[PDB]
Amino acid sequence: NQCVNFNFNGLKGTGVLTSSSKRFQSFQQFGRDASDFTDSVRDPQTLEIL
Amino acid sequence: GYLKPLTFMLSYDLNGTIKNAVDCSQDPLAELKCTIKNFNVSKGIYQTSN
Ligand SMILES: *[C@@H]1O[C@H](CO)[C@@H](O)[C@H](O)[C@H]1NC(C)=O
Ligand SMILES: *[C@@H]1O[C@H](CO)[C@@H](O)[C@H](O)[C@H]1NC(C)=O
Ligand SMILES: *[C@@H]1O[C@H](CO)[C@@H](O)[C@H](O)[C@H]1NC(C)=O
Repeated sequence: NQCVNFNFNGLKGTGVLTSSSKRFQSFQQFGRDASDFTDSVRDPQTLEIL
Repeated sequence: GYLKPLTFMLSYDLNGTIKNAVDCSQDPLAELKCTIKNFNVSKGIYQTSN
């Protein structure tokens, strides 16, 4: 819930909070969408997705 | 069978799996589908790419 800069092996600075993240299949890390905007990334060691 | 250099149109479902495909070099209907980039074509007359 703050304007942060995350480095989940890639750099981008936005805000963060908890995601449902239904669409995570086949060893996925970042849940991109149309126009390549980044949302729904997961912790690289745990399974929780923000 | 042997592979050839061709142009294909691919579709992805809600789970991220390929469910349909169109070979654009088969018939004029497939060429029309690949020109407008849709699996459903309405009634009319359209110009197609080679
Ligand atoms: C990765 O190691 C950290 C401690 O460095 C631990 O908290 C975390 O649970 C570990 N993850 C796995 C999947 O073992
Ligand atoms: C997508 O995957 C889920 C996994 O539980 C499955 O239940 C569902 O039927 C799949 N959707 C389609 C359209 O196949
Ligand atoms: C488009 O074509 C598919 C395949 O025949 C058909 O099942 C579907 O209902 C059609 N979609 C629309 C929007 O008409």
